[PDB]
Amino acid sequence: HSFEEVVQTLASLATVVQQQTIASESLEQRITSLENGLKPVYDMAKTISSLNRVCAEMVAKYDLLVMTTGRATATAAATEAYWAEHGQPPPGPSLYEES
Amino acid sequence: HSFEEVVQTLASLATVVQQQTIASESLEQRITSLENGLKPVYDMAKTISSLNRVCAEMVAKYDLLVMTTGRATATAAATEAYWAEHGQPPPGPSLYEESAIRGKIESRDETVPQSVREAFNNLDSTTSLTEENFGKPDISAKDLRNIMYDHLPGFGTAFHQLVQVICKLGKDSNSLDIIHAEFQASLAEGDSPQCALIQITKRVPIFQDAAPPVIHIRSRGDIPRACQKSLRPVPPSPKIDRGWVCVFQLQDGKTLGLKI
Amino acid sequence: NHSFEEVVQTLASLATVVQQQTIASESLEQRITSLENGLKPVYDMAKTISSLNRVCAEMVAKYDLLV
Amino acid sequence: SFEEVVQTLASLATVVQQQTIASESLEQRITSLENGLKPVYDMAKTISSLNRVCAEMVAKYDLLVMTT
Amino acid sequence: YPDARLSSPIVLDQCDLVTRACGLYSSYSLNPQLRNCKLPKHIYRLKYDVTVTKFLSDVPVATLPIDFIVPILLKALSGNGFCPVEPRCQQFLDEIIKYTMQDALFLKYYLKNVGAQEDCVDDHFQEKILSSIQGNEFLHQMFFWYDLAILTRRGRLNRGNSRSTWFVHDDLIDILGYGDYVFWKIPISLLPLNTQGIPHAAMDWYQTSVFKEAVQGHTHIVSVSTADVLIMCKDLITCRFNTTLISKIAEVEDPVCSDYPNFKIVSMLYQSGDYLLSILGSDGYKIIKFLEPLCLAKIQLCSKYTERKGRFLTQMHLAVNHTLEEITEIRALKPSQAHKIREFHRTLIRLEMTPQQLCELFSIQKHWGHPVLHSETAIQKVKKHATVLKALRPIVIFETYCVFKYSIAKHYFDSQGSWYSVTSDRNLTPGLNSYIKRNQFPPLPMIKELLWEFYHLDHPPLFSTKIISDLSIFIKDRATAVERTCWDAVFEPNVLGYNPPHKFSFSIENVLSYAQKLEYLLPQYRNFSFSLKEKELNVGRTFGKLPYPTRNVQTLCEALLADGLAKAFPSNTVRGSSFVTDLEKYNLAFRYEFTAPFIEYCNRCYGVKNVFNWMHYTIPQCYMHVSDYYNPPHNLTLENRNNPPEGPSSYRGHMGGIEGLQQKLWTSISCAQISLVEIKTGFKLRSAVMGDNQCITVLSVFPLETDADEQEQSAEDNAARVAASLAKVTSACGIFLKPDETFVHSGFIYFGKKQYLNGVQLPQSLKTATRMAPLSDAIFDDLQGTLASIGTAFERSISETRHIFPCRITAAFHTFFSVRILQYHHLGFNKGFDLGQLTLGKPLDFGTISLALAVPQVLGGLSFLNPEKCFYRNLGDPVTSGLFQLKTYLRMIEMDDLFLPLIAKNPGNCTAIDFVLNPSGLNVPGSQDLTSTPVLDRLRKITLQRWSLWFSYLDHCDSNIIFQNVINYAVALFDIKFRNTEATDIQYNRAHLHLTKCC
Repeated sequence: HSFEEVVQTLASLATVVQQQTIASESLEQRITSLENGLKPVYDMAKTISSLNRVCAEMVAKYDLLVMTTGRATATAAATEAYWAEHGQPPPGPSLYEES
Repeated sequence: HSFEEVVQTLASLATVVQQQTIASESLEQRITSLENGLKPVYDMAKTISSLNRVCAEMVAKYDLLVMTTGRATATAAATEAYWAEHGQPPPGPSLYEESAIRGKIESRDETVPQSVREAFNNLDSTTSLTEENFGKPDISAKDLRNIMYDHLPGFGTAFHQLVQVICKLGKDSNSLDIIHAEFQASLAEGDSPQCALIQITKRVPIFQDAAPPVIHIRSRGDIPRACQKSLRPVPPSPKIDRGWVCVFQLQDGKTLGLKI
Repeated sequence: NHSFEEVVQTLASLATVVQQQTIASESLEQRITSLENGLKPVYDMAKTISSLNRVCAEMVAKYDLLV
Repeated sequence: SFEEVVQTLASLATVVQQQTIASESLEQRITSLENGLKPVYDMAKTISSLNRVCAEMVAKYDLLVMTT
Repeated sequence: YPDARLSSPIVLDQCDLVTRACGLYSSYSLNPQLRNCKLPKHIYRLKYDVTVTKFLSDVPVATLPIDFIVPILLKALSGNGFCPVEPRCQQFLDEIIKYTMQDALFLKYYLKNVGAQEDCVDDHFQEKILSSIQGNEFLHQMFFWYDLAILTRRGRLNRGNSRSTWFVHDDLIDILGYGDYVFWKIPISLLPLNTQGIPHAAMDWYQTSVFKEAVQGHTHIVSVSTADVLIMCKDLITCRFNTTLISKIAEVEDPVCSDYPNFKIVSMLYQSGDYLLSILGSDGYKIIKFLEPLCLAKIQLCSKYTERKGRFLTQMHLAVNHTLEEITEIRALKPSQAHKIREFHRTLIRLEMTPQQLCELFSIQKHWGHPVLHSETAIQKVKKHATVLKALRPIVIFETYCVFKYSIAKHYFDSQGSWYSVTSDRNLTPGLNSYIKRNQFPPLPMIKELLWEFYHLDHPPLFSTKIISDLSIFIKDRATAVERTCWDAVFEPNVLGYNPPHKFSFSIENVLSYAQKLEYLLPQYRNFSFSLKEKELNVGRTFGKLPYPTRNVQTLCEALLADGLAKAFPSNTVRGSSFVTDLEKYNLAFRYEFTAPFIEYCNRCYGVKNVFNWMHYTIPQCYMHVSDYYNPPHNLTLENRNNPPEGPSSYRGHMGGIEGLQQKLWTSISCAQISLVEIKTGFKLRSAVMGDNQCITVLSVFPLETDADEQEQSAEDNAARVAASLAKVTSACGIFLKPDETFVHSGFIYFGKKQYLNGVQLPQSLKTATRMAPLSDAIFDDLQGTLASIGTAFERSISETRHIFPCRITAAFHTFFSVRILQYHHLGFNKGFDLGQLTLGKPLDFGTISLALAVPQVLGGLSFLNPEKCFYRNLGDPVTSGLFQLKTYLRMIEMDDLFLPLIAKNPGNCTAIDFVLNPSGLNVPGSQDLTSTPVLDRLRKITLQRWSLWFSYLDHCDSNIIFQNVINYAVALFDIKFRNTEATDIQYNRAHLHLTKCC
């Protein structure tokens, strides 16, 4: 009966040592995940504020803007639309303004 | 023998269980540290909504700006370069800052096209429009005289000279608006234009204690035939509210004035 | 005498192992709860940022064919 | 005597097996964090791209309108 | 077939040819090509004509423009001379007068029978009407002008034989009509003199020294015009006679106060306008144009006076003075002329009349004629403000586009359930997702910060290219443009100098396919010719004609945009003010850089791609010109025909829009701008549009206990600030609103055809009552057509105002006179034919013409004027009303035993195909019209038999009460009962309407 008890104790010790190894691997994986997960948080926190600042500045600057018309928008848009489908340039003669 | 071996195995197992207890404690410490370390990401959500809102606004505005502009737009450098060769604003719409073009217009050193400045001034004409001064007309001395003439019947009447002198006095004292307002109010009341003129003369605070003007006239021919029935000798102390309008100095020194 | 002490020691070891297993299960449940709590907001943030980046890139590409 | 020892050994073996099963389940549940953590890295990467494209559009705006 | 009414613009460019054939000099046209072009085959035999040669044997070679002479002829022509027409229009005058008293008959009898009549009855009424009609200033001149119109219509009908020449010697004036052209020989002494010693008319074409040796020993001068000025002058004389007669008649009923100005103020206004026109030529219409704004300003001042109520009158007066001093400084007026010319606006300003009288005076505006339209000036008017640069604010455009999308979304939310399942990313709208998830729409108060999010909304094609069930829009026999390959074929091929080498000769899904494929950009589909507008007082206005497929695209876009869109922008203590803005000036002020987002959104709202931006793609590529027969674009030769040069009447880059085309989109954009102003400035805005005028009302809302003096001032101030904000927004959008043209009123609202003063209707009848003429466009001069036109004019005249007898007497005068004209002088029939002899065989006396003119048309007769219509315009059953009117008429006269053998008649030989077409009517040929082998003989036969049908007699022989009409009848009877009596003079408290148990 002694041999059976010795074998059972050895098997239990081996299984619990494997449990130690599994626990150590889990500890290492959790530590690595914690260390590497939250590295760029400071950089993103700094970047978001600057992006918001520049975006607000430009959306405020957009109000103070004056646009002057020109004699080429209609012809350019017509050329673009004629090129979009059946992509051949519009037939002759030439349109109002070509550039 | 066997008992000693059993005791040794039990002691070894107890020590082993001690190491797994220590390992479990370390695992719990690591897990709770990892759980506690995730604070900043949760609170980062407050500063991303504002960025989303502002960036969506900017994207909408500039996307509409570009789509309303054709493929021919010309850059600022191209616009200036093709402005250098005569006025001829470039084909395709060009974009300017309001303050920049405002300063450009005044500084007459780089020959801004005439059409561009005309369009900019047409745009700016409506900037200075308020609750007041919207339909307010610009009344000058000549315009007021023409307006007053259109209500006075006949030609050459003394009331025409009254209109001329009242317009001259209003121009001198810069009070044409008050005179016109009084005239319009009196006309709306239903009084005759002559009554409106005399009410203005006796009501506006400028006129009282003001001497009627002198004019040098060579002969009686100059005065119109309608006025000839209202000439009186010059009183020592004439008053415009009292009735006298103006006085005439003849070339030989005769004193004569006009009264309504 | 010795057998009773050995039985008591084995029972104590079994109790300690059971307690360790219960503690590990509790820690696993706590970790699961923390993950479930934290799953959503970062996903929403990333989705918003991705959409915004796509739209901004499209607008800039539309601008690009102008110079 | 012997029966009590056999019963205690069987109980110990069953408890050890249950503990090993619980540890395996715990490890399997733990191993499901990379999928949830990847979007964080993706967001951290894409913030840089968003800033780059926004700054590019910033630079392009000044080339279009005169400013001062 | 020449027409008898003014329907075309007056262009005298071809007269340069006529005066060239007669050896005269006339610089009518601005095109030098006509100075040396080859004359046509016609209007060149004038060298071989003997009557014309004899006519021009005592006149100078230099001629005179007709612009300065029309007012002279309007007063120097009266009927005393000899005319070739055998039955003079003046000979059958008394009969007409008699017929007029026959409506001082029965109409009075009809009102007496109904029960209205009048409490005050005066015996001296018939001779008052007789003296009023007889003592009319424009009576004999009217008959002489109608003689001239008949003669010139007969002369123009032939135009190609010896019968095309006619001569009239009216005392001191001579007239020679040859084939659509008229020569006037007038004395020199009648023309007003320039200070240099020449007539004011001759200083425009000749130097002072040149127009002194051309005349020397000549006492008469000749002016050449088209046979169109005769029609205009006849129309003016008819209108003046009508308005003078109406004014004179209206004062006999209620001498204390009438609704018409006077018969003497209008006379001096006419004289002043005629003198101004004679002095200033066609340029003098700039001052006649001010009759209506001055009348509006005078009406505005007929209430409580506020400092800004009188701003409009002051602005109009200043504009009048500036215009008068601007078109006069170059002209060398005499000192007396400079004072006499300032009488029109001087009298207009000094008027003291009630608002109703001023509103009636508003209608006499085209009574002085219309200017001669030159294609050059008309082209330059649109070229000056249709190719210029504009300054735009992208922020205002963005706000307007967002408001446009918001209005579309709100319209789709209010109807058709709620929201439209936005197919767009939800992150781009952080603040609209909350309302979409809860299926709620954001109200006005807080939509100022989430407006930009409306840019990011995407949706399926809300509407569809469907529900089009009217082909009448696709064809209406209107005018379009020729193809590009043959575009100069419009002009006369002798003025061109070359023969044009090229000469001119379905399904909705196909229209969509044509528009989508960008096939309107094909080289043969780009003309957009201009055509001058009809009678107007402007320096000149034009409308566009397009090639047929592009016209179909335009009509399709109009229908789709009026069906799907344009419904989100409807035409709709608390004190509300209002102001009126002009919408036509917007048409030329629209640029692609502003309308591109709206057009693209409209395209995306449908499944279509490029249909709504046809105009902006095709208009700038077109060659702009006016399609006038006798003056092509300058320097037009054979070599440069495919690429014509840009002259004074031609241009290429029409960057802006065009009036009328794509009107719905521009109206929607204007409504979006108004809504944006309402959002920015927190006031309740109600906007409506009617044609060319948009009325905007601002509601103030007050906390009560603020009296009523400061309340109106605050409301006016709020309206002024709203108008200022709208002007800012519109100017930033590229369209400039003139600050010194807006009313900014409180009670007086003017909109379309309705002018209200403190909620009281302002009468207007002279718009329609003065248009009654014995001659009209009624296909081959149908008598029934003219009678029906007069009846419709009487309908519209009685619709407004409160006087019954003026319009009734005018229509009675005109009906008999028209019947006599048709009986004696018919253009289709040969000269001298009497329709009273070819049908009856015996003279058509007064009895038969009076009897046949009172039987109602619905009964197959000829009468269109029944008194029951005076109570209400809508008639439930015309047949029963006609029977009752005929019965009462025949009961008044002792001729009762004629009713039965007058209504039965003989039903026409027609199947049951017209009974469906006419729900309430009879199957008699007499009641029908031309709605139902050379065509001339057939038309003559139908005319003869139709004349035989009339004037003949004895030869072709729950409940039943509409409660909707009872109230109308009661209120109409009460109004007719008390119209000339004082309110305190009413001695009747209540009236009982008891019906008889017989019908």
